[PDB]
Amino acid sequence: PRNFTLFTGQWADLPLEEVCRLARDFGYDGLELACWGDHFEVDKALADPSYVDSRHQLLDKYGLKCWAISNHLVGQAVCDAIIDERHEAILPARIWGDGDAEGVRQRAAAEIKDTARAAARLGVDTVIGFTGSAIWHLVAMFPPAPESMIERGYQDFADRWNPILDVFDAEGVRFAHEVHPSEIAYDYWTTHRALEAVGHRPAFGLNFDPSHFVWQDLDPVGFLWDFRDRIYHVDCKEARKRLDGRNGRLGSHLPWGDPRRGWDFVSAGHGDVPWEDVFRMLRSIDYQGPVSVEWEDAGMDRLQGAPEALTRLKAFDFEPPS
Amino acid sequence: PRNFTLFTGQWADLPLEEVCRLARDFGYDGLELACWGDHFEVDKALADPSYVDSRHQLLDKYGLKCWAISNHLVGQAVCDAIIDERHEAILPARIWGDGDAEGVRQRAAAEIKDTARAAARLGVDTVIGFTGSAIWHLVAMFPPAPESMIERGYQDFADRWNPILDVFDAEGVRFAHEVHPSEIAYDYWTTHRALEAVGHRPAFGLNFDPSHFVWQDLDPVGFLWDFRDRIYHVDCKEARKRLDGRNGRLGSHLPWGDPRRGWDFVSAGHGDVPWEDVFRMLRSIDYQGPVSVEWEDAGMDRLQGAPEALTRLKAFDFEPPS
Amino acid sequence: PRNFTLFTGQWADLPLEEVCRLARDFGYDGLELACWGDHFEVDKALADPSYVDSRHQLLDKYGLKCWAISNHLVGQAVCDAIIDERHEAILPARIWGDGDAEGVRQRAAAEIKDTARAAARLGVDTVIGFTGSAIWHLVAMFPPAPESMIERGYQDFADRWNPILDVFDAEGVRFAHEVHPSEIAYDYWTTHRALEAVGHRPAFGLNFDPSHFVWQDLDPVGFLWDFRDRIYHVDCKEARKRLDGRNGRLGSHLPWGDPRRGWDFVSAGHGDVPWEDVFRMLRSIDYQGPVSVEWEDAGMDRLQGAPEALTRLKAFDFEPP
Amino acid sequence: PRNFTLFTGQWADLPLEEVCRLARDFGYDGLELACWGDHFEVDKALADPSYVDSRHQLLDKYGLKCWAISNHLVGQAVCDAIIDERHEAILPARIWGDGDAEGVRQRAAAEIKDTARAAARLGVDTVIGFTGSAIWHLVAMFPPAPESMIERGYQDFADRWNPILDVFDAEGVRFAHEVHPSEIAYDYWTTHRALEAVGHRPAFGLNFDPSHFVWQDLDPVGFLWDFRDRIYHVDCKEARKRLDGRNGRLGSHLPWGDPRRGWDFVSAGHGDVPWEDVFRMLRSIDYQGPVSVEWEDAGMDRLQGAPEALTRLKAFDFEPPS
Amino acid sequence: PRNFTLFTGQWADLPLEEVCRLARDFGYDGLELACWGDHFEVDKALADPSYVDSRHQLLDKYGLKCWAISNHLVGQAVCDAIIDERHEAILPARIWGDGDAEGVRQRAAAEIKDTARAAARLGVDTVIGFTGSAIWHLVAMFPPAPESMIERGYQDFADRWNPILDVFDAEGVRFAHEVHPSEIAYDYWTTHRALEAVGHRPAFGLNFDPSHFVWQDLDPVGFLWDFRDRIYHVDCKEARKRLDGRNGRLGSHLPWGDPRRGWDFVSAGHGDVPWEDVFRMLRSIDYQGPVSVEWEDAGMDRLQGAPEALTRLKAFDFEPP
Amino acid sequence: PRNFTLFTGQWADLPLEEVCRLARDFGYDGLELACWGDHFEVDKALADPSYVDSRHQLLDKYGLKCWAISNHLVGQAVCDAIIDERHEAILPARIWGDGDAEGVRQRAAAEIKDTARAAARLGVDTVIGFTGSAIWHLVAMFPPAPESMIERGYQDFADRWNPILDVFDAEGVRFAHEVHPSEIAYDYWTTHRALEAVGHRPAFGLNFDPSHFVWQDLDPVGFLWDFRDRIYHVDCKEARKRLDGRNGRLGSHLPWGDPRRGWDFVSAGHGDVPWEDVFRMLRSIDYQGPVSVEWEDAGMDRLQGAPEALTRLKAFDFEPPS
Repeated sequence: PRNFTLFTGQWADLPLEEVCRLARDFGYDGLELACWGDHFEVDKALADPSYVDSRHQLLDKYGLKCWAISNHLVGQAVCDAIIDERHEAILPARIWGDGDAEGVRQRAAAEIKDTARAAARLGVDTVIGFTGSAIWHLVAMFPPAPESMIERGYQDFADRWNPILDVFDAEGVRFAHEVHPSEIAYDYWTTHRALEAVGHRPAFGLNFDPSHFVWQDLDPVGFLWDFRDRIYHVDCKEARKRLDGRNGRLGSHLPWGDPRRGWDFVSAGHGDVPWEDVFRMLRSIDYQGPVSVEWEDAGMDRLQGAPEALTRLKAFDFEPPS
Repeated sequence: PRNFTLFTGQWADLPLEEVCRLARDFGYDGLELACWGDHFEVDKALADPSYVDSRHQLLDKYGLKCWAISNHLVGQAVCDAIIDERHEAILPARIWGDGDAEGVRQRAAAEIKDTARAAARLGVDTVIGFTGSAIWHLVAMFPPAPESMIERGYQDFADRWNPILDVFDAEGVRFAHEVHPSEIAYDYWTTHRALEAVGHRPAFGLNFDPSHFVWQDLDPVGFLWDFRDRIYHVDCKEARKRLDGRNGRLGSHLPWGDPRRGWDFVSAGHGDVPWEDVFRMLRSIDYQGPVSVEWEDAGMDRLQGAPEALTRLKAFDFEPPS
Repeated sequence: PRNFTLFTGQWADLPLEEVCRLARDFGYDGLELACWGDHFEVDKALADPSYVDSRHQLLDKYGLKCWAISNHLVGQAVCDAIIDERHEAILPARIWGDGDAEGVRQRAAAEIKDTARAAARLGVDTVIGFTGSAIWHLVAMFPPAPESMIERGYQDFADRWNPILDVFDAEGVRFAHEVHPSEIAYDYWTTHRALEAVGHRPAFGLNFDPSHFVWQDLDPVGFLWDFRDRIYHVDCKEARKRLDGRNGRLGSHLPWGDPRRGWDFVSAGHGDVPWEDVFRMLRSIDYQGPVSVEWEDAGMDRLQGAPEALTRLKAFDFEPP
Repeated sequence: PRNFTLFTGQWADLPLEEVCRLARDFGYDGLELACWGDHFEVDKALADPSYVDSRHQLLDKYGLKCWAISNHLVGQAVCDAIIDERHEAILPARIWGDGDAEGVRQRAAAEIKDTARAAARLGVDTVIGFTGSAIWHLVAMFPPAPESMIERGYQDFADRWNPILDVFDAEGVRFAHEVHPSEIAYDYWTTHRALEAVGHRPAFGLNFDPSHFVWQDLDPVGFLWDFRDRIYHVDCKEARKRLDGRNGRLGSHLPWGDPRRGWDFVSAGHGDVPWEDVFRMLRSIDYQGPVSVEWEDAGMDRLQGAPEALTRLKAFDFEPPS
Repeated sequence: PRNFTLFTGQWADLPLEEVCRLARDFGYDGLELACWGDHFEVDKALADPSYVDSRHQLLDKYGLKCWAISNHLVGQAVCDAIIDERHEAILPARIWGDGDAEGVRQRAAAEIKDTARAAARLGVDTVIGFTGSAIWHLVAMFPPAPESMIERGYQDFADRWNPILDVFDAEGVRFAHEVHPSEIAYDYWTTHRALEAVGHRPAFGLNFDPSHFVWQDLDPVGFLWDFRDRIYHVDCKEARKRLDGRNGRLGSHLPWGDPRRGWDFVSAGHGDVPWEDVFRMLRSIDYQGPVSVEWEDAGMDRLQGAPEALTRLKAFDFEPP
Repeated sequence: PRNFTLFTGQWADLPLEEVCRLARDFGYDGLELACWGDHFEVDKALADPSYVDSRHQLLDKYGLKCWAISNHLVGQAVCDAIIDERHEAILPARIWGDGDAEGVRQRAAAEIKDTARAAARLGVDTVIGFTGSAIWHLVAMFPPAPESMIERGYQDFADRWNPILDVFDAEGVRFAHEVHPSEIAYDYWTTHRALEAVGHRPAFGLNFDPSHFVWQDLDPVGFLWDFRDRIYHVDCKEARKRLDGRNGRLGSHLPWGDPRRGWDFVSAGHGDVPWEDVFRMLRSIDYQGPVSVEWEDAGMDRLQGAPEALTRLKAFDFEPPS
């Protein structure tokens, strides 16, 4: 009886129609559409008056709903200080353009304004994404950066995103920033500071994803409570620690699935997230949106895990007392 | 009856002579000389054939020995991919030069070479320092970097450091890299990979500092065991966690002393480092160098903390059995 | 398998026939009959010669048995020092009477005596209940109470219960006291002390419910072992802690289901009770009674939770070798 | 260093002068005066114009200061719903009167107003105390009380204490409620609710005593941060858990020092209170008052424990830095 | 999926045909055959040229395969310093003989050489077993044993086993020693020392059973990584601690199922083995053998537990990406 | 609880007089005399009527007392089923005889009887010892041993020790069996069972030593409580765990001091024994005997560790309340 959604980003190698068939076979109520692959093309949603109708027709055909779209990939390029080949690999060529860092940040900003406009054409009220950060690479604090440098990072985020959020407001759409490493908000305390930076304006809320709370030792339940009025979307993504004295909290620059990582992504129920408290708290905060599933586990096949993760997560979804 | 030594880096605002006076009053047996302030000037050591004697005479005046010198500040600039104002603030103007990233890296490598030469002049066999890292900023792994980018980070370390280490070998001096965040080896597993990158050559060993093993959940005692042949120096630096669910393992880009940080440096005995096991393991490993103390605690005055830390650490220094 | 029963107290808003019908559909083998609502009326059981048979006939129609009845509500008012509107709300008007504290305590005692009589008529050998406590409200120990005041509390328990227990003995019925906050025995050590107050007499045994062991940090398995000869009934009631630094062990006088509580009642399998060890220990102590379920979870619907709790609990119920 | 005072409550069997001799011997800087024994007699303070200077003269003689007086015993009787022999034993006979509950509560309120007036005469700006509670005995919630009964106990607190606190305001004194079992505020959440019942008026603040935080599992550091603006006084009282599966968190109505209790009061440093974190946070919040020591340990002699407790507590009292 | 196998040892009171029927009903893919009961008789396998084919026919009849046989009972007698009625109870009379310690030890060695030969005839590449130990009884270290006495025990292992393992090499069969108490290798460190004793020769590998890693506080996952090139077989046996301050890690010489043991054997999923990490690690080390189940739980019936244990374990068996 | 003694067993390489001088310089009040070395010779104490006065004179000379003598080495050979080179190393040649197992057991019994007689001559009322065990070697339970074999081991203990204990009773002396691996009572539950075996007769009590409780995860405090009527003596010996996933609870047959052991003996205050609770409980159960120190730490020199261990342990010795 909550609505459950599959995040489409891990499936962007597949045509949308195949993802629709799969998600239906898996039992999902809907899709959280990634703004990449052929899933939701923001440029086409704006150029072609038919395009948004093709999206509904396709989803409707499989009995699927959509309450949100996601543009992590472009949002990352808005504030990142170091714009390089990793960005080139995740951006459309039209956003990359000549590869000039400031050029890319401006083009990414323009594209996020277009994402809100496309969301509203689609008729959804929430865009999930990332912001990037001018300051993330300073996280270790050696060599020391002055406080004015850290503050300028938050001011930079405000200066680039305030104009983006103006368009969000004009379109009647919300941004759900996913608190996550690499971002201006990645912590409980950085989320405070990032919210302060944009005057707590209602356009800028949060995509809650509990996975990165695990290795940082953040209480996801207390985060849900303290930021209750800014919980705009939920993605269930599971993480498992294996800290044996050798493996470390940072993962050692090692690929997903390498067992020498102190932590890794695993299918729901196979990890450490306290789903019991998380679900009870979404009710306590009267979170009314979809519950999305971002499926990732390097030791599993997605065809087996994605439906199993839905089953495991639903054991925590209860009818309220009547 | 192990020799205890005070690391001079947190004291570089002071003339060496004043540091010698305090270290003597505090009970230390010697100084670990920072290659900054007026403590150990690597250029003067090489240009002025009288300079090395001035160091011995000053040290001897206060009953102090020296078995090691340290150049974390220049070492950092050898491999760092992002060279900026933070490096400008820690470098002599003659190393910074024009500020060009690669130029600074080249001048920094040259200076570390001169550091080995200066060490040989002083008669000490170990240089403590940092390496920097071309890939540290990629730690979070979003946006993704291909495995090849990571591999080139370790190869970059090898290509910059092999020639510096060749000079160490020629001078009869060892490098003690301090495993620490923002370095090519910051971890148990990245230590293994960095040693491999230089073929386990004996010139490249390790400065053991347990402070950053705390937030990363690394066992300092197993590290000591597995890398026992490359433990070239020891710096006792203490760290305390305070992980209440809001504070996080990353520290939130928050200044030392801020109580919202998930962990902080504190004076020895006031944190979480397992000194009992560490000291027992140094004996098991037959570590026969000095035990140095790097004093740091933003909640305390150094003039009170430095002598107390020495007393707290000596409670773990026991006579071996006959 | 073991026989599993549903406690009827949380369903006293419903006519017994609807509870029978639900318990059958949920897969329960029987009912633990609350002595309130229309479930089990002690006075009718003794006055109307046909009443007990009406209970049998209803339960039998639904494929259900009964091994135990419960009178927590009346038992509470036997020893409580502070008799007030809370007791009024849980008592029938005949027991409340004029509302005079001593008179209530005495009428409540008479009614527990009658509960044992009613149980014997029904053919069950256990009555679950509460005792109340003259000293519960002294639990915090500021302002200090002298030790003589504490001792008088246990002696008050013995003085009021010994005559009730004489009647249980006459009727050949056991009393299964629910070790629970607000009772003379709420703890491992207060259980020892209460048992001694009554000379370890076999009439006064224990209803084991692990839920309140959770927040008090009591080992339910050791309690099972050390009190093995006096474990007379079991109610599986689950509780979950959420102790985040702000939420506290006492629950801050907050209603059930408030997330600011340090612990709360949740449905079986969703909390902290060590069911694996509890169930293995029930076999080791040769507990041969029913396994009852008292269903509570302010975050859930009883229609969904009651049958799920049954299923979750049956995963810990093993065939003997 | 900070100033440390001895709380006089556990010494009220002794004449004040004797306590001054002992506190001076133990190394304390001052006394938190209990409003009982012959330590601080509130009625004499107001009746006898020379009484208050007799207090200063006596304290001055021993080089002791006073920053606070304490009336736990009387304050308890203001809101308590059950008034009985426990109150008779802690109250002056002039307040107990005939022992009729409402008369006791009325008399106790009038005496707490007098305590504020006597504070102002003595020249101290803080009174520590208790409030008692109309609803504490409801803590277990069987047999159930309606939610309106709970709300009424908080309103009873406000109605009885608002007129007391008006006198505090008029006299220029503040009240430091000790969060503690048996009081309207005994928990983190009940403190919030109690502060809100009196509209967060600055007359009503808090005496911080970490000992009852231990068995309740309350984070005392987070408490200090969240109520930083209402920490009016600090009392260090230590507590040790021994929760072996048999002993329980409630203490089983067992006397202090009985080993079957799940927790007990012990001398500072023999228990579980995180003093390292507590003292650091006191600086972080800029608590500038005295650090008082309430000495209690049924397994020890006070003559030994009191000076030792001071010594262990001073180990956490750091000079700044400068 | 992986192939799952039932170890036949706890089932040796039953004829092999009954065991096959049950394992098929339970859902197993195969049998790990115990070299006792009528399950796999090494002497008959060798003397009777058609015995092996009766093993195959019987297994094929129930759709079962066999990748491994086990001879823990005879293996134990090879190195054991104290040979007594515990050994007489687990040996064929022909191996026990006169009961002279050295006599049994030599006869046991000869019989393990024959087990390797019987395995080769059957067509399996792995024998699971035990070694015994000349120094096990010295584990507590009071009264003190000289370090030379301890080296001698490992040398005794190498001297008795090297010749056995030459037969394994001749026959194209591996020995999977089960790291387990009372064995020369029972720990992480003792395994290192025993592999060194035989110069890490590839004939001597390991049977991985995580059960005894639990009470000894050994990381089964790190053991798998560090000994990855020598994990020759896997037996899923589950273990549960209950260390309440009275119960101790040694089990107090108390029988299986006694609630006063610090740890006990329990059915898969009921105890403490980190199956999630174990299974992921089996894939990371490219373990390609069967996953066997040794079923043991004194609190439970095997007819209920063996199929359930299979179901619980398979929830950790996931397809590769 | 406050006379402290030094156990002399680890000092038996030295003349008694030299142990006395050291124990006195260390600050010990007395000695727990081992029945080996030249410290206390059981046969001479019975044969020579001046021998016992020589002991008193030597201890008086150094201001030392004695309340107890120990014969671990001989006691272990009464019940041990496997009598070999290990017993030969710890036994006097007159007890070892020809080494035939049953004769050794029989002679060790006769010698323990004489140890009671000699305790009485010295004027002490307690002998500390071991019993050995016919069943210790069966602890791992593979190959299986029938339950009747286990029962026989406890009957064997009763059969051999009952007659020993009758001699203790005749002399007015008690036996304090040290619960310890390799004994018939090594556990909480095997202690119950051994006590039952001898009908809870008062001659057979217990020497409490917490060190072996650590690795077995036994609560030393609950033990003291449940066996309170049989705590005849206390030896404070400390132990420390290091269980990193590779080291095991059993210690891998590795010598003391090897870092690959899962636990080891360390000097008091350097391990895991809960001294705070241990000392409080000795006082709760009214233990009035001495507190002996058995000093052992392969990582330390006994000349520094023995006085230090006493200083640490004394920090838990509190004056009772007045």
